[PDB]
Amino acid sequence: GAIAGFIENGWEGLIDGWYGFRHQNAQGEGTAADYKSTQSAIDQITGKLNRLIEKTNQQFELIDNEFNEVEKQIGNVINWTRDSITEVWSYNAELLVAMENQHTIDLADSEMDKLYERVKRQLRENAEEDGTGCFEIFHKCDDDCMASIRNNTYDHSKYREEAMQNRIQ
Amino acid sequence: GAIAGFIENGWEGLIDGWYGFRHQNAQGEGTAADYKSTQSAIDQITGKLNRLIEKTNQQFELIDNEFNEVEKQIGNVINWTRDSITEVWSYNAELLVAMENQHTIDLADSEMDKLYERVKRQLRENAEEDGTGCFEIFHKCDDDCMASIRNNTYDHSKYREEAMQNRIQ
Amino acid sequence: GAIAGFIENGWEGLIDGWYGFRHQNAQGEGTAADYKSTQSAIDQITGKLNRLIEKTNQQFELIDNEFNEVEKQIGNVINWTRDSITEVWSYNAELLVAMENQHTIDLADSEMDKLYERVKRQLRENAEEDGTGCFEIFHKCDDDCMASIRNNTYDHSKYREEAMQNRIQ
Amino acid sequence: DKICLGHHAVSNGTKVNTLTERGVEVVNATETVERTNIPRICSKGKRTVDLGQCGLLGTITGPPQCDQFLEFSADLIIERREGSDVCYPGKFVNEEALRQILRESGGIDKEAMGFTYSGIRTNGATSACRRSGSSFYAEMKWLLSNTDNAAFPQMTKSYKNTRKSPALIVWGIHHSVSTAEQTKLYGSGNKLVTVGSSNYQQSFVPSPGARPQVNGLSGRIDFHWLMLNPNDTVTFSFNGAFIAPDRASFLRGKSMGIQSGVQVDANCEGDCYHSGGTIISNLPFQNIDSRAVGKCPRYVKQRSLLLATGMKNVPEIP
Amino acid sequence: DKICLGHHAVSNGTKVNTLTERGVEVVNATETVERTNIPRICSKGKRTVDLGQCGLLGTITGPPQCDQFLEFSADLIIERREGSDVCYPGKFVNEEALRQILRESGGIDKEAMGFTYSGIRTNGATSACRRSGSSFYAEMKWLLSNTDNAAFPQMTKSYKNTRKSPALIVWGIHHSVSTAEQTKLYGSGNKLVTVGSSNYQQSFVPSPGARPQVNGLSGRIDFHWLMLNPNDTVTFSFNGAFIAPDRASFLRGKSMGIQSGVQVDANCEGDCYHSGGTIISNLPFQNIDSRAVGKCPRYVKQRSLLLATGMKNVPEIP
Amino acid sequence: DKICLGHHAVSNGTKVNTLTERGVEVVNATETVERTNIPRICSKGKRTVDLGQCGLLGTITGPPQCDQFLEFSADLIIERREGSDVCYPGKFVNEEALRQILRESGGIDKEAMGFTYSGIRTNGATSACRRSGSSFYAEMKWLLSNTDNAAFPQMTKSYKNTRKSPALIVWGIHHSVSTAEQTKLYGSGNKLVTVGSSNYQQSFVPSPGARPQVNGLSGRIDFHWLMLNPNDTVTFSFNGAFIAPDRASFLRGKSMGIQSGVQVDANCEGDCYHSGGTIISNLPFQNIDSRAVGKCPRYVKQRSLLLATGMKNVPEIP
Ligand SMILES: CC(=O)N[C@@H]1[C@@H](O)[C@H](O[C@@H]2O[C@H](CO)[C@H](O)[C@H](O[C@]3(C(=O)O)C[C@H](O)[C@@H](NC(C)=O)[C@H]([C@H](O)[C@H](O)CO)O3)[C@H]2O)[C@@H](COS(=O)(=O)O)O[C@H]1O
Ligand SMILES: CC(=O)N[C@@H]1[C@@H](O)[C@H](O[C@@H]2O[C@H](CO)[C@H](O)[C@H](O[C@]3(C(=O)O)C[C@H](O)[C@@H](NC(C)=O)[C@H]([C@H](O)[C@H](O)CO)O3)[C@H]2O)[C@@H](COS(=O)(=O)O)O[C@H]1O
Ligand SMILES: CC(=O)N[C@@H]1[C@@H](O)[C@H](O[C@@H]2O[C@H](CO)[C@H](O)[C@H](O[C@]3(C(=O)O)C[C@H](O)[C@@H](NC(C)=O)[C@H]([C@H](O)[C@H](O)CO)O3)[C@H]2O)[C@@H](COS(=O)(=O)O)O[C@H]1O
Ligand SMILES: *[C@@H]1O[C@H](CO)[C@@H](O[C@@H]2O[C@H](CO)[C@@H](O[C@@H]3O[C@H](CO)[C@@H](O)[C@H](O)[C@@H]3O)[C@H](O)[C@H]2NC(C)=O)[C@H](O)[C@H]1NC(C)=O
Ligand SMILES: *[C@@H]1O[C@H](CO)[C@@H](O[C@@H]2O[C@H](CO)[C@@H](O[C@@H]3O[C@H](CO)[C@@H](O)[C@H](O)[C@@H]3O)[C@H](O)[C@H]2NC(C)=O)[C@H](O)[C@H]1NC(C)=O
Ligand SMILES: *[C@@H]1O[C@H](CO)[C@@H](O[C@@H]2O[C@H](CO)[C@@H](O[C@@H]3O[C@H](CO)[C@@H](O)[C@H](O)[C@@H]3O)[C@H](O)[C@H]2NC(C)=O)[C@H](O)[C@H]1NC(C)=O
Ligand SMILES: *[C@@H]1O[C@H](CO)[C@@H](O)[C@H](O)[C@H]1NC(C)=O
Ligand SMILES: *[C@@H]1O[C@H](CO)[C@@H](O)[C@H](O)[C@H]1NC(C)=O
Ligand SMILES: *[C@@H]1O[C@H](CO)[C@@H](O)[C@H](O)[C@H]1NC(C)=O
Ligand SMILES: *[C@@H]1O[C@H](CO)[C@@H](O)[C@H](O)[C@H]1NC(C)=O
Ligand SMILES: *[C@@H]1O[C@H](CO)[C@@H](O)[C@H](O)[C@H]1NC(C)=O
Ligand SMILES: *[C@@H]1O[C@H](CO)[C@@H](O)[C@H](O)[C@H]1NC(C)=O
Repeated sequence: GAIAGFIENGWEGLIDGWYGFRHQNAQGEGTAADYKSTQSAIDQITGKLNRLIEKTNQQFELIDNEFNEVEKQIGNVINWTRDSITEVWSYNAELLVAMENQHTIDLADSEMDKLYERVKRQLRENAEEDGTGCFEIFHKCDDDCMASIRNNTYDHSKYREEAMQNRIQ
Repeated sequence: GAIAGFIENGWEGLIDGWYGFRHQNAQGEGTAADYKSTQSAIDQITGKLNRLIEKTNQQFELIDNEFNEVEKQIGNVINWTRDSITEVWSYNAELLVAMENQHTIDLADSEMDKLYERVKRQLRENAEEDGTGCFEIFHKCDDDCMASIRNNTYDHSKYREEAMQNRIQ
Repeated sequence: GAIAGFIENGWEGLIDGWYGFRHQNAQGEGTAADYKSTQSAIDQITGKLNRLIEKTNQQFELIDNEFNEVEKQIGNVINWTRDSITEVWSYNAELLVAMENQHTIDLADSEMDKLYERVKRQLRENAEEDGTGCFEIFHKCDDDCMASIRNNTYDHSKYREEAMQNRIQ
Repeated sequence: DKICLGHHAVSNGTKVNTLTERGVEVVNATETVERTNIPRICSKGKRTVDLGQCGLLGTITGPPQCDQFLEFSADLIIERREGSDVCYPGKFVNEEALRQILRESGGIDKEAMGFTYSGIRTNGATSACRRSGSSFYAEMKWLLSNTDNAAFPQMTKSYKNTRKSPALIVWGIHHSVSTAEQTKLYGSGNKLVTVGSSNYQQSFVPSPGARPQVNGLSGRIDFHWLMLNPNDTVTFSFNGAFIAPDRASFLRGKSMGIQSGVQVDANCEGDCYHSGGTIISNLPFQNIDSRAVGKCPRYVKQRSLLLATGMKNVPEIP
Repeated sequence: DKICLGHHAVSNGTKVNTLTERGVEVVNATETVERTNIPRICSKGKRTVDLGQCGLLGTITGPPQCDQFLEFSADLIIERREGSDVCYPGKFVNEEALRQILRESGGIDKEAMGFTYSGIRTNGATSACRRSGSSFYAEMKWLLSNTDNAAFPQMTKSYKNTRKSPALIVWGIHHSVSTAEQTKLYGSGNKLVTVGSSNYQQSFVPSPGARPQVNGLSGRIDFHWLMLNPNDTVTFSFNGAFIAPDRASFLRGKSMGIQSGVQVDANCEGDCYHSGGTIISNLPFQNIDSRAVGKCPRYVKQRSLLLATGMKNVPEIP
Repeated sequence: DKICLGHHAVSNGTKVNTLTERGVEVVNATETVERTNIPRICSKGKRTVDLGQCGLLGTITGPPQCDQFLEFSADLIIERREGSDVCYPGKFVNEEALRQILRESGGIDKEAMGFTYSGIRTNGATSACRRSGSSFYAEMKWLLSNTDNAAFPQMTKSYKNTRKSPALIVWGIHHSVSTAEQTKLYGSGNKLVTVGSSNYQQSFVPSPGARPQVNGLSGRIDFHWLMLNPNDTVTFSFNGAFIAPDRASFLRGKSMGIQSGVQVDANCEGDCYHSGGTIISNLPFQNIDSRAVGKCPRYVKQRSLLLATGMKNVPEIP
């Protein structure tokens, strides 16, 4: 009945946010989403979308004819030019998407690390990493204490004595 | 009268470098720039600039005429081709700048983390993170001690006894 | 006769992998490659190569003539178009390679950090960073113990008493 | 007591491509390449003319098919495959360039050129231009000799464009089925037509000869055109085989022309067209038609390029 | 006791470029720009014809150089610099467009057009088309008057394309060295040739006059061509100076044409060609020839663009 | 005791764009799109000719406006809007192609072609080419009959290019205002001009007829040109209405031509030009003129694309 965080597995139960908290104490188990990390990721992804929606004001008109085919030579030049340009945009499109997707994935991983590192700095010397993305808290942490961690109102000074004791022996 | 590091705020007083140190001890408060981290960032940014200055040896000549307009058909083909090419370069330019700027920002953030992590490894078990980008030093650190940290001559072995004592109780 | 890890220097002796372990204990010194980190990097680099091998199905045919030169005007239009397109691909090629290389280097650095951070989480409170990419292990770690670290079978609970003792005094 | 940091995940993962991986699953993705076509010409907001059987160049010369469009006005012009520029068999020289001009003209305004004739018939008509009975191009005059085989007098007609926009001028050269027919219409001897401007100079001779029957006719009329600058003048010198203009054309404003084989729709609002319909999309790329015109997403070869809109999908350890 | 994490490194480091650095060393790299050329035309798997001294357009008209290729079939067509379309001095109108058509034709199939003549010589021959003795273009007929200076009767010949593919039709206009020579061959008076189709109309007059001697001859024949649609008909009306076709041409299928000056090789398998040989490469770019044709890597200005296939090289501290 | 790690920041932050954000502030940025134009033609280091009233094609034929430039030499050639290729009204066939050739010629070297005439006037002059008195194109000869209405003898003149560079040859066809004027100058009957080379063959007939008065004249001369290969020969056969060349032209070397309406400056050093001046910039892009020529930064639609030269700006918590 153990719980685990990021590092081999996501949470299919976290359905109200992208990033979140999962605790277990005497009160049982719980899961809640972190707003600030979730919104940062959402704002960045939607930011990409808007950039890719920015339409062009360039209008293009017919340069050949599909009812009455133009002269061969000028027609082959045109086809050659269009096909050359289509190759360029096909290349651009492929690269743009691959590039953005790599970045989307990386910045998402970044937000996860930043959330983990923040919590680590909140807990100071009162906790230890279990290596699955969790923190073993070396003091009693009820639901109110867990909530204090989620909204950054956790004062490590309050539990430090009790925690260092349990850690050292 | 508290001081804070990166993580919600930069320093508008750090005017001799990009990255730096800010301490407070019995001697008071001080701020100094780190050279190696600053130069690495500057060398990388200037490296981008040089790459974007590398001029083309391709010469182009007139293909139409703005005094005596060329024939309609060949003229429309030319306009269509140029406008198609302008769309391509406008796209390239927009993407290049957006991409480079994202990278410039990220590598700058990277240098900040690397500097923070270095200092953390210097201080070993003699300090703790306050969560604002600072380190609480659990021993007496005068100006000479602070300077030793900045030029990487800080020997944690010297203060370890005193520090572990103050940390543990 | 000290050993050091990444952070100022790679290992020219690590010839069976990209990333690896180097230890020293009473049994002496040893070096072994980590598979999972090495393969991840290799799979990603080879993944890039395959993407750049994906051939085009676009066939192009002759549009001018190098035995019997075409008419001047249409010939200059064609040359102008081809040279314009060559500039575009030369640009694309230069940027693609520079971009991929920057990413190749960064993801390789990433794998190194991830390996270091993993080991750090294995050792828990039984070791300290020396700042050269190594861990000072505060208990006796023979070859079997070293091997347990490399295949992630190291149980920090087994050595914790002995380690915390040696660390604290 | 324990607190874990995590991220969401699904079993409903969709594959995308990156620099390194091919088919890496992300939590969510969206398409960037439009493939959804609307098989109509969405014309709402645009003054639209469907030429139907009228060929675009016919609007200038005026075969019976184009009588409604002799002075048409539009923002959106639609050519149809069934369209024909011609009643009496023939074709324009530099036709496509002229089409490209008319497609963005915004329609045409016609103005009389004021040519008067003496010692000559102007009522040249044909069975191929049936309008009630036998007729001819509405904007043109088929000039003959007077009786039959009689000599066609040398003539010189000029027209000045007194307007501020360039004038579109069109004339025809008639190629009879035989030198016998050419003589019957314009008299014996060689025939010459010279057209002079102040930036244009061309010349024309007819070529009588047997040709395959088109519309039952083996004769051909080939049309020629120029743009006349303001206050400039065109002069016509000729002695037969000349199809004279009655009116000149002036471009109204701005428009866009397309070729299509689907119906029109004045409810839909669109701005990117192709022969198969309208592309309405905010997507940057499309895979519908490489020759689409208007304000369009760029055409690409690929039918699908998925953009990750979510993080990498990592299934929960069960 | 100590455990260190590290990465491999070499002294054999190779420099590459990034967004920031220029010449940053990585452990391993590979080239992306192909420069390795195979100076042969790798033709394995492709039915190949090396026209040699036969010019491509000559395959249609048939100078002696092209007698082997009058109905050639190929997947790969190779023009040579020594090739000539002509025996009797002259040139095609719109030659390059015709070349581009034949390069992808897959070869040509010839079919008789069935023209019969009366009151006229058809045995026009020249020393410039030596085939055993004096001769002429194999697919064409040099029509004369009958005796010398005699009048050339007006004639009209037509041909319908009863096939499902368009027919390639070629005719010639003969320009004599003098009006004296033109009269000796076709009789006095002006000469006219009219060519009529159902989407084509052109006319021709000869231009007698002195010209520089080419192949010992000061006369010129210029060839003209059209594509005839299925069930459509071409009609020829003429009275001299006309070089008539005997057979029409039909395109076989699909091919690709190149211009080269290197040998052919039927062992090598290739798909990207240039005048200097074959480019076989999986690399995305090449710096060999900007005009290379077929399925090719994109041409770039740079001779080398190294792609890092390994991490940044960091030498061990000794 | 405490030590903090930080980074600099300003209140003077400038906004840039990234993949994600639009208007994210960085500490410092620089422009990549050049908009700063120098309204002069910076010519330092370049041998420059300002044709002024001389049209570029006029340098070959030689109206009075171009007498200084008949054998000009330049690295940089500047056409002006006021320039005219012509004194006696007319125009070149394939004019633009010829312009593009002369723009990179490096200037022209003239050489006599050595034509001699008998039984004919060569002193054809006009009021439109006033040079002291009535005159004509300096490089050309206006050939007449001899007296008035007299017959123009058939003539044949040839010229071999004995040099190693191709020769630029130009001739004119004269179109009289009437057949009465054509007869008065060259005699009755049809007139023919044939021009033969060893890779070129064309023919010409005049077209007498009324045309609008240009420079007070209703006649037109249209010029034609070819490039003559080394050791090749051009031959002219004609009997009237022919404007003969006196000298041929040879291209000097290499140059670049522009069209401009701003002054010249020999102090500034530039390499990218447009009609409005010079672009001197190390920036990769520019938004000044899409048709700029020379060695230029690429033209883009956007007026500004800011490149971050510093980190993200994060204001200090006060
Ligand atoms: C195939 C068949 O069974 N019969 C066709 C006829 O359709 C057609 O007959 C007529 O032939 C006479 C002379 O051969 C005329 O060409 C006539 O053409 C008209 C016309 O009706 O449109 C007669 C007009 O009155 C003429 N108008 C003027 C101003 O001259 C005019 C003129 O004759 C020619 O069109 C000028 O090219 O048109 C035919 O209806 C005949 C076709 O005539 S043609 O060979 O194309 O010249 O051919 C029969 O075989
Ligand atoms: C430079 C020199 O020393 N001698 C050359 C000769 O090579 C050449 O002599 C012949 O001249 C007569 C009339 O001047 C013929 O043109 C003849 O041309 C033939 C031919 O042999 O190919 C004769 C054929 O029987 C003709 N066939 C028909 C159907 O007419 C034909 C015809 O005469 C012309 O080719 C039509 O253009 O070809 C020459 O071999 C002479 C070259 O003749 S030309 O000036 O090019 O017309 O020039 C001498 O100076
Ligand atoms: C509008 C008006 O009030 N008067 C104009 C006159 O400007 C002009 O008068 C002259 O007309 C005669 C015949 O009508 C000549 O064309 C003459 O043209 C010259 C010339 O001066 O340039 C006379 C030369 O001596 C001729 N040289 C040769 C070699 O023939 C030459 C020749 O006549 C024509 O230029 C060939 O086209 O040029 C005029 O100055 C007259 C314009 O003449 S035209 O209609 O353009 O032919 O028109 C009056 O109405
Ligand atoms: C998976 O990704 C897609 C694509 O981003 C998400 O669908 C998107 O949902 C948003 C809001 O639900 C849509 O925004 C809309 O904007 C229009 C125009 O301003 C407005 O009229 C709508 O009321 C709405 O606010 C967006 O268009 C839509 N995109 C697509 C392609 O449908 C989807 O939510 C993602 N899935 C999950 C589970 O997050
Ligand atoms: C330095 O980088 C180069 C480039 O990646 C490495 O050379 C590459 O080695 C692999 C395997 O040794 C080659 O893969 C091959 O694929 C072909 C086609 O499927 C197959 O027939 C071969 O048997 C082989 O599996 C790859 O082609 C080759 N690339 C080049 C350009 O030679 C090289 O190994 C790297 N150096 C080090 C020390 O890792
Ligand atoms: C904000 O960014 C701009 C752009 O990089 C910085 O201005 C730049 O300053 C450097 C040195 O001050 C200039 O380098 C110069 O190179 C030329 C050519 O080699 C040389 O002749 C000069 O003596 C100088 O060394 C660079 O051109 C200049 N760039 C621009 C666009 O003016 C600026 O310093 C940055 N602001 C801050 C506060 O760092
Ligand atoms: C241009 O491409 C279209 C579509 O592939 C083709 O139908 C047309 O024949 C081409 N034009 C010429 C002149 O071959
Ligand atoms: C090409 O574009 C220019 C600038 O927009 C325009 O003035 C010119 O008319 C165009 N050419 C043709 C043939 O329409
Ligand atoms: C096109 O470029 C080739 C190679 O630079 C050159 O040989 C040729 O002359 C150019 N075409 C024209 C019409 O100038
Ligand atoms: C208009 O044309 C007349 C002659 O037709 C000419 O004299 C005048 O200069 C032209 N321009 C104006 C503005 O009148
Ligand atoms: C074929 O040509 C004849 C006349 O030559 C014409 O009547 C017929 O409509 C054409 N088409 C078919 C399918 O027969
Ligand atoms: C030069 O021309 C003559 C005849 O005009 C010709 O015989 C010769 O082969 C040509 N070439 C050389 C190098 O003399």
